[PDB]
Amino acid sequence: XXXXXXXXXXXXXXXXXXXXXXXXXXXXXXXXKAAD
Amino acid sequence: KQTQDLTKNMKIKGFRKGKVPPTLAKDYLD
Amino acid sequence: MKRTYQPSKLKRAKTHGFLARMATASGRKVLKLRRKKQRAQLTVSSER
Amino acid sequence: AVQQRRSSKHRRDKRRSHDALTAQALSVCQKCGKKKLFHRVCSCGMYGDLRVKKAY
Amino acid sequence: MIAFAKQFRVRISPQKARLVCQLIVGKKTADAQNILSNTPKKAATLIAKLLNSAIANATNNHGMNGDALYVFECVANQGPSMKRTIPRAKGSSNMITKRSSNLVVKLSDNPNERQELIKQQKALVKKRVEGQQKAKMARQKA
Amino acid sequence: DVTNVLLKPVLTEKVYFNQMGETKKYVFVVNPKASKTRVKLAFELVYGIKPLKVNTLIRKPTTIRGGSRFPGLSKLEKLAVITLPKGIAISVTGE
Amino acid sequence: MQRIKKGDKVVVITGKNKGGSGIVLKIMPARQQAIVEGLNKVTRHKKKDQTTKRAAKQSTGKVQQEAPIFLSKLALFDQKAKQQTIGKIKYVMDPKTNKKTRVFKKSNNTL
RNA sequence: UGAGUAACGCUUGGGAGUGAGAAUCUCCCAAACCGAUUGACUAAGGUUUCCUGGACCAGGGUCGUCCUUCCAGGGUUAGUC
RNA sequence: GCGAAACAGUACCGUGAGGGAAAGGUGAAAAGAACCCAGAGAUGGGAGUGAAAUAGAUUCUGAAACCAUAUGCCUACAACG
Ligand SMILES: O=C(N[C@H](CO)[C@H](O)c1ccc([N+](=O)[O-])cc1)C(Cl)Cl
Ligand SMILES: [Mg+2]
Ligand SMILES: [Mg+2]
Ligand SMILES: [Mg+2]
Ligand SMILES: [Mg+2]
Ligand SMILES: [Mg+2]
Ligand SMILES: [Mg+2]
Ligand SMILES: [Mg+2]
Ligand SMILES: [Mg+2]
Ligand SMILES: [Mg+2]
Ligand SMILES: [Mg+2]
Ligand SMILES: [Mg+2]
Ligand SMILES: [Mg+2]
Ligand SMILES: [Mg+2]
Ligand SMILES: [Mg+2]
Ligand SMILES: [Mg+2]
Ligand SMILES: [Mg+2]
Ligand SMILES: [Mg+2]
Ligand SMILES: [Mg+2]
Ligand SMILES: [Mg+2]
Ligand SMILES: [Mg+2]
Ligand SMILES: [Mg+2]
Ligand SMILES: [Mg+2]
Ligand SMILES: [Mg+2]
Ligand SMILES: [Mg+2]
Ligand SMILES: [Mg+2]
Ligand SMILES: [Mg+2]
Ligand SMILES: [Mg+2]
Ligand SMILES: [Zn+2]
Repeated sequence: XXXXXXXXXXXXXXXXXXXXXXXXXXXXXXXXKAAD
Repeated sequence: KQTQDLTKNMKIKGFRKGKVPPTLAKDYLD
Repeated sequence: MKRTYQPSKLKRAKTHGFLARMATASGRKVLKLRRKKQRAQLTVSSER
Repeated sequence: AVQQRRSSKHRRDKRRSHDALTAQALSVCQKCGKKKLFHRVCSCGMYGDLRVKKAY
Repeated sequence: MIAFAKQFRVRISPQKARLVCQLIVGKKTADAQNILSNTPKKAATLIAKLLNSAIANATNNHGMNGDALYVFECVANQGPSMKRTIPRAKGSSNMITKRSSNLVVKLSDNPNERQELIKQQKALVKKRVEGQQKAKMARQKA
Repeated sequence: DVTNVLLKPVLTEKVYFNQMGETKKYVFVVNPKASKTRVKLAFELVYGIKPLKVNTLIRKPTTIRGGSRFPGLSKLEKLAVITLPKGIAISVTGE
Repeated sequence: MQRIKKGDKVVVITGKNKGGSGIVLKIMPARQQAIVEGLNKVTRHKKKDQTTKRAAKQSTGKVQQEAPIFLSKLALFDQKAKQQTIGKIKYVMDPKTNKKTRVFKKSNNTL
């Protein structure tokens, strides 16, 4: 046996959750489609 | 014999298994 | 490519350090504002 | 090219109607009885009357 | 008499699990185990464990015969998802949705088990109408 | 002098490997602001045998319990490796 | 001073247990609770844990212990009176020792 | 919804073993690329990512018994650098 | 409602000034599920405590969009806001 956890903090399913900063610094440029 | 039985695993704080002290095993785990 | 930020332990401390900020009136005002906002990282000196 | 109109929840299932699975043909081993997929060596390594591999 | 077993947050997607669950609904116990043990799919070695646990707690906990069990309903409900950021090109980003399924398998001994469920629905409806009539009788009485 | 610069002895595989074979090497943890000369004086005033030489280690603090709800840093340690002369071996416990 | 102390006999005046006489074994002033022996017996499902010299055995089955009880539900028990009753107490100070002593208000019994 | 679609970002075969589960882990034999370099020593920077044992919540574009991930313990010795 | 009811000017973004979140509720009392069965285990099904376990730590109530199962009816010559 000898399966126990006497420590004040002990866990196998560590709590964590990934977050997203929504980094979408997208841009664009010019074109050859200019009808002037 | 007895010291052989008391040296398996039961790793001490600053030590590991296997290389358990041949004479010092009765202080921390008493 | 050579990106903008090339890390250097000296340049950082000599530009944005506490002593650099405490050498001019503008830097003292900036530190006062950061104390008002209660920033844990007051300057780049307290990296850890 | 991208859909100019959203596809409903009915066209989706109509397309998936052909995505169903088929049950693979199975048979019985002639020395231990457990089911094995046809034309393949069983779990005991015994194909027909020939000992192919050592028992699991 | 339905016995059942459940599994929350199964890593397999519900879309890829329903394809395997539809191969066992209505099948006998031994034949369902035989079919699921030789199908080359990922969601086959997880439904098999759930099915085996369900048989165990049907013939041990609920006290069923064991030679009359058939898979009543095996479904993969939608479980909680997990959101991650996949780095795209030119500085953009998308959201990867890791999908999870809540698997539940249920087997019965009676081949007419749907009738009892419809019967319970009918009983609830009847009690509502009965309450309405007793209330109407009370209204006229006063 | 005040002998607050001898905080705690430490026993590891490295320590016991050195602490055998003629010259003994005893590893303690000391005040991080203390110097080698202060360490030798403390050993003189609290043990009685002059160290042959002293070596010092500074272990930088690092993150511990990472990912745990509240992460924490380590503590700054200065390690001192005293080596007594040939043939002498005193006990860290028992005076 | 305090209405309930460690040692005096006490009973319960509300709850499932009515007229439960007992001796207060321990008083938590901060949480306003009181452990009374023989009352509020709960049986934790004692698991098994083995990580210590004492935990190597730690024989624990259906140990029934004591659950704390709110101090409001407790009432002091009279003993000096021939006909014992539950009442409230005062805090008179007798000049013989100048020490505060609890006295009931439906009788003249000290403590 | 698009849709179980595009994509999974330069490197093979086998034998034995562990394990509840192995194309992916360990060992061995080959095989294929680097060889003014994918070799070795360090500056800058990074800040424990280094070593041992254990685990497979999460991360690893698959899998995983495995990891630069997580847990516990340990590791950096100067009169001449 | 102060940006901040929780350890918030935190995590995080930026060389820097500066910018700046989300997240509360088991039960009267943990009495937090001993024990049995399947499984490698988490876990699930029983048992037990509890008034209630479809109050079980995913923890007050639980709406719609959304995804599946089923009683009954209709639908494979058919131009459909
Ligand atoms: O803007 C464009 N064309 C507009 C679209 O509204 C229009 O079709 C157009 C095309 C050609 C043109 N021309 O040749 O002078 C003028 C307008 C193209 Cl340049 Cl993209
Ligand atoms: Mg549908
Ligand atoms: Mg299709
Ligand atoms: Mg980039
Ligand atoms: Mg999408
Ligand atoms: Mg040095
Ligand atoms: Mg979208
Ligand atoms: Mg889809
Ligand atoms: Mg297409
Ligand atoms: Mg295609
Ligand atoms: Mg492709
Ligand atoms: Mg690749
Ligand atoms: Mg390849
Ligand atoms: Mg070559
Ligand atoms: Mg190189
Ligand atoms: Mg790290
Ligand atoms: Mg390593
Ligand atoms: Mg390892
Ligand atoms: Mg994976
Ligand atoms: Mg030298
Ligand atoms: Mg920063
Ligand atoms: Mg339950
Ligand atoms: Mg929910
Ligand atoms: Mg709820
Ligand atoms: Mg027709
Ligand atoms: Mg026609
Ligand atoms: Mg027409
Ligand atoms: Mg018409
Ligand atoms: Zn066979």
